[PDB]
Amino acid sequence: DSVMRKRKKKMKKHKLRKRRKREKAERRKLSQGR
Amino acid sequence: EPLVLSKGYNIEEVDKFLAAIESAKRERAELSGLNTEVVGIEDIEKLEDRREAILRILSMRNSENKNAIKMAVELARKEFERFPGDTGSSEVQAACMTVRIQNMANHIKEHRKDFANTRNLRILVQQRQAILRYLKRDNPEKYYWTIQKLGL
Amino acid sequence: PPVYRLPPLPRLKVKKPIIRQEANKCLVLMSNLLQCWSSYGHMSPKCAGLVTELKSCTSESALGKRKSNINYHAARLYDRINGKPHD
Amino acid sequence: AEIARSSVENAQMRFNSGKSIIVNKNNPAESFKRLNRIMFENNIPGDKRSQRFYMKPGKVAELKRSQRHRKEFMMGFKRLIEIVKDAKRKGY
Amino acid sequence: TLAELLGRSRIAQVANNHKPLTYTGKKFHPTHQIIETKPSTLYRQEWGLKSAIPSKIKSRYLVYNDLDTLERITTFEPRGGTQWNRLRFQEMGVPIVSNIGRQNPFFKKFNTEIIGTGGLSYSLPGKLKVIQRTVVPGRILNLAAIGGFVADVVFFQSPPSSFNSMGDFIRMKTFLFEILEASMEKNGSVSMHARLLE
Amino acid sequence: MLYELIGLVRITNSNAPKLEAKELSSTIGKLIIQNRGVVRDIVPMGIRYLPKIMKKDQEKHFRAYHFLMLFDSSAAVQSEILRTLKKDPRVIRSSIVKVDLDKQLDRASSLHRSLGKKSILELVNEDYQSI
Amino acid sequence: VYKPKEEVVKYILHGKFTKNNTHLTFSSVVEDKNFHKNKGLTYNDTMLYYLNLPQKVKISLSTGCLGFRKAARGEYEAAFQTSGRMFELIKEKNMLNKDIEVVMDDFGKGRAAFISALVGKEGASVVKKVVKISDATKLKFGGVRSPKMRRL
Amino acid sequence: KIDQSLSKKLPKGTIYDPFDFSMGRIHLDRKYQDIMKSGANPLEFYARPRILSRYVTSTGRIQHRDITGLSAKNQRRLSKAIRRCQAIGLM
RNA sequence: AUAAUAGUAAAGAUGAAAUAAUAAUAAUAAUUAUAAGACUAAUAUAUGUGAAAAUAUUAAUUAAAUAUUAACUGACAUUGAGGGAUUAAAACUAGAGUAGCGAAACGGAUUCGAUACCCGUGUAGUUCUAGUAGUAAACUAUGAAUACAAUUAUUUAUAAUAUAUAUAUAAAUAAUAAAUGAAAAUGAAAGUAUUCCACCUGAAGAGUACGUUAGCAAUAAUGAAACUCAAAACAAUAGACG
Repeated sequence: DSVMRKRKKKMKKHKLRKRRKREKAERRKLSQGR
Repeated sequence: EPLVLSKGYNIEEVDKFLAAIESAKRERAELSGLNTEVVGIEDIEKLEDRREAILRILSMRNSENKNAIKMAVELARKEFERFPGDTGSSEVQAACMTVRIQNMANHIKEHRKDFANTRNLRILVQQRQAILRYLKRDNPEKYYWTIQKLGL
Repeated sequence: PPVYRLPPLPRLKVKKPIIRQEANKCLVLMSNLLQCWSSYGHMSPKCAGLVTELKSCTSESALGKRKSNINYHAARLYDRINGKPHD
Repeated sequence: AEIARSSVENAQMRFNSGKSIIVNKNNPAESFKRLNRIMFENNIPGDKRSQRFYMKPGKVAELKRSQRHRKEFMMGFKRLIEIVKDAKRKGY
Repeated sequence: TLAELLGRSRIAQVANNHKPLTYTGKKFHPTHQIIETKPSTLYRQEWGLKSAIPSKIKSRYLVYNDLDTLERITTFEPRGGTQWNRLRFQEMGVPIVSNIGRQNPFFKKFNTEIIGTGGLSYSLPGKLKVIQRTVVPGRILNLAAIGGFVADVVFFQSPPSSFNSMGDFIRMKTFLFEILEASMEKNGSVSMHARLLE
Repeated sequence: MLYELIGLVRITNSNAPKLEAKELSSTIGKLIIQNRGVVRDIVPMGIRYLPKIMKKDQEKHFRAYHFLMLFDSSAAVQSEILRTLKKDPRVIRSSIVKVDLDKQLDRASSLHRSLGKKSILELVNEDYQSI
Repeated sequence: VYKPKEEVVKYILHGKFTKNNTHLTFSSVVEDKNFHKNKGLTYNDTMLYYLNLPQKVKISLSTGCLGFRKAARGEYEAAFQTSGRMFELIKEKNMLNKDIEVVMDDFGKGRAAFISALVGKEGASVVKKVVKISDATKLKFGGVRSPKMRRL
Repeated sequence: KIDQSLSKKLPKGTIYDPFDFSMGRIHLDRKYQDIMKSGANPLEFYARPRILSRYVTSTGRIQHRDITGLSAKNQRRLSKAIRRCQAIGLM
C-alpha cells in the first residue's frame, strides 16, 4: 500500500530528525575517548 | 617484424605475384603486330614504387591492431594445433583466448576506467581457465604441456 | 509504410464531429464595425456603410441566431472493421 | 573589392534561410501567412514554448512517448474511419 | 482433385492484382478485371465473391481485389465500367499502326514489352466501314476526349468563337471529330488526333 | 587504413583561388608520404560559399575552398594529420573520416561512391578507354 | 582618404513580440561608396561589410510608450495600437523612400496584431515599401537550462 | 473563365469517364494525392552537401519517417551523412 | 557579462501585483563585438546498444557486440552460497573551473496566518579531474537457464525465387486461443514441465535498540527482544464524493 509506504516515509523522516539530534550526541564526548 | 602485411599477404607471395606481372607484360607484347620500345625497363622506377606503395598500403605498421591479431591467432593455433586444421582443441582454444587476453589487457592498461571491456577481459580469463580446466580433465598430459607452454 | 492497427476499444465513436457552421453572421458584422471603428472613430463616416448591416442583426433577435450521424456508423461498422482475432 | 563588386553579392541571392518569404507586394496576407506555414511546419513556435520550462529528463521522455502514442492512435482512428466510410459507400 | 477443381475455378481464372482501387496516377490501360453478374444473381445478391455484395450495389458490374480481408469485408469498387470505353473504341472504328507487324500482324520468349493493341483492337487495319471514318463526336478538353479517348483537336483554321460558344464548358460541349488516327505507345497509351468541324 | 580529409581551406588571393589550398595540399601530402602511407586520390572540389560565415583566426571566412584528399596512414600519422590541420591557420574547417577497405581492396573518394563508382582501378578503366 | 559617405539602403522594422510586452523597432541600414575606394583592404574584406551592412535604430517603440502600463502591455490592443504609432512615425520622419523588411520575432499576442496592422489599414502606406517578410525566433539547441516548472 | 479547383484536366493519354468528369472526382483525387530512396549508401554522401540538402525541412532539420519515408537504415544513414557533413566543412 | 553604437522612457514579472545591483548614471529593444562556461533540435521509436547502471552533436583510435555456412572441439554445461565487479540522483575528499540552473539564505508577493506554492537576487551543488562511498518506485514492483503449446497483424532479420515479386525461415512488437489466476490480468510467461540460487511466514514495536564490521564523514551492511492488539493486506463490486 503506497499510503503504508508513505508512513515509512513519515517514520524515516521522524527518525532522521532524531538522527540529527543524535548526531549532536555522536562525534562528541561519547564517541571519542568515552 | 618489418615487411609484414595483412590477410595472408606474405611479402614473398607479393614478390612472386608482383613478379608475375613482369612476365606477363613483356610476353603480352611478344606476339601480335606491335613492337617493343619504352618497355625495355617499364620504368623500373615506376614499378619499384608501385610495389612500394602496395607495401605501405598493406603494412601492419599502417593497418589496424585487429589485423595484427588476425595474424596472431593463426600463429598460435598453428603452434598449438593437434593436426593441420584443428581449431577446437582445448589448447588451441586456450591459446587463442590467450592472444586476446593480452591485447585486451594492454588495452585496459590505458583505458583504466573502461570497465565494460574490463568485465570482458575477466570473463575470458575465467573462460580460458574453464577450458584449460577441461584439458587437465582429459589429456592431462597435454594440459601441463600446454600451460607451461603458454606461461602459467 | 502506412500501417497502424488499433487495440480494441469500447467504441470508435467520434467526439464532437465538427460539421461546420459559419460564425454568428452577426458576430462578423459587429466585428467589422470595430475593424473600421478602431480607425475613423465611432460611427465612422464610412461605417454608415456598415452599421446598416448590424441593425436588423439585432432588432427582433439581438442575436440573429440565439448535426452528424457517424456514431451509429461507427457503432455498426467497428465490430466488422476491427481486425479482432476469432472467438 | 572590384573583382567582387561585380559579384552581385552572389552571396545574398540565395544566402539566407527558410526563415524568409519574399512578399509578392500586392497580396500581403498570403505572404505573412506563408510564414505561418513555415513557422508552424518547422514547429518553431511550439518549441519555443517547450524550451521554456525543462522537465526532468525522464519526465520529458515520458511526455514524448505519450505524444507519440497519441499521434499513432489518431492515425489508427483515421484509418478505421476511412474504412467505415468505404463500407458505407459500398453498402456494408 | 480439390486443386484440379480450383485450378479451373473462375475465381482463379481471374488473376490477382492489388493495384489501388483509386489509382490517382494517370490511367491508360485498365487495372482490374470487371466481374459481370446476370441480373438474376443481382436480385439473389450473389456475385461469386467470398462475401455477398451489399444490395446498396445495383450495378451488374463490379471489380474486386480481396475476396475478403481482416476488416471482415470484401474490398471491391462497384464502379468497374471499362466495358464502356473499349466498346466505344469499336464505336469509333479506327485501327492502330502498331509499329511494324513483321510476319504476325502484331508480331512482338515473353512479349512483356510492346504487348500490342492491348486487346483494344482485333480488326484488319484497312477497311471500308474508311469512307472518311464516321466523324465521332468528342469532348474537347481545350485535345478532345472521343469515346473516352482524348484526341488532339485539329482544324483548317483556329475557331476561337467555337471555344467562346461553349465558354468554360468546352469539355461539356461534344463536337463530332473525323478521328485522324490513334497509336499505342509501348506504355500502352493511345495517342489520337481529332477534326474539330468548326 | 584509408582516410579522407574534406577540408575547407581559406583563400586570400583575390587572384589565385587555389593558392593556399594547393600549397597546403602539398604540405599534408609531403608528410602523408615521408611516413609509411600512400596518398591515393585528390579531388579538388573548388570553391563554394560557406553556408555560414565561419570565423577562423578572427577572419570571419564567409567562403572557403573545399578540397579532398584520400590518403592512407597509421593511426598516428592520421591523428597527427588532424593536429597539422587545425593548427594550420589556412585550413578553416577540417575533417578526416575513415574508409574501411575490409571488403573492397581499393576504395574511391566518398564523392565518386555517391556518383555510382567505388574504386580508383574501376575509376581508372572508367577513363582508360583512350590507348 | 575619403570621409564618411552614408547612403542608407533598406529599412528594417523589427519586433520582439513577447508575451508580456511587444516591441517594434525601426532601423536603417547604412553604407558607403568608399569602403572600396581604399586599396588597403583585401577583396574579402569588402564583402564581409556587405554581407553584414551596419544598422541604426530609428524609432524605438514599446507598447507602454503608447500608453498602456503593466499587464495590459501584453495584450492585443496594445500592439495594434502600438504599431500604428510606429508606422505613423515611419511616415512623419519621412522614412518610406526605400524598401523595408519585417522580422516578426517570438510569439506574443502582439505578433498577430502587428501583422494585422501591417496588412489592414494602418499598415497601408507602409506595407507597400516592404520587401520580404521573415523571422528570427531564437530557439536553443540544448544550450543552457530553463526555469523549473512553476508549479503554478 | 473559371477557377482551378473546379476543373479536372485529364491528359489526353488517360481514359476519361462520365463520373471522372465530376466535382466529386476532383475532391476524391485531392484526398488521395529519390536516388537515396533507390538504395545508395546514404552515408557515402558524407560530403556532397548537395545531395543531403534534399530531405531537409530547409531549417537545418531532418524529417520524421512520416515525410522522408526512407528505409530506417537509409534514413538513419542519410541523417548520419547530414550530421557528418556538418563536421565536413560544407553544410 | 562586457564595452561599441545609435534610440527613448519605461523595462520586467504575475492571476494581479510588488520588490533587486533594472532604467534617466540612458535602460529594456536593436545591431555589431569580445569573453566565459553548460548543453546538445530535428532525426528520435531508447527502434536500439549495454550485465545493470546507463545511452541518440561530429569525427579519430581502441575494444565488445551479428547472421549464415565451413572446419574443428567433444558435454567442456545449466548458475551459484559465500566473493568478487560494476553500480543513478544526492552526499563527501582533494585539486581546476563556475555560463545557466538552483537546496540554503535574504527580500517581494499572496494569505487570517505563509518559516510554502508564485516572484528577485542567489550561496553550497549541479561541470571536469582524481578519488570515496555502494544505496533508488536500482520497477517489467515479475531471479537465471532449458524443453515444449493454438492463431492473427505489423515491424524486421534473412535465405530463397523467375531485383521485384510472391514464398519459406528466424527475431522483435501488438492483439488474442488454450492454460493459469483472489481477480486485475499474464499470453510464449504470471501457461505445461525440469534445474539452480535469493527471499517470505499476522499487525504494530523495527530495518528501531544493541553488538560487530566498513567508511574522512553523512552513513552502509548485519539485526533482536520486551511491551500491545484481533487485527492487517490485496482484486473484482456498488454507491457516495471531486
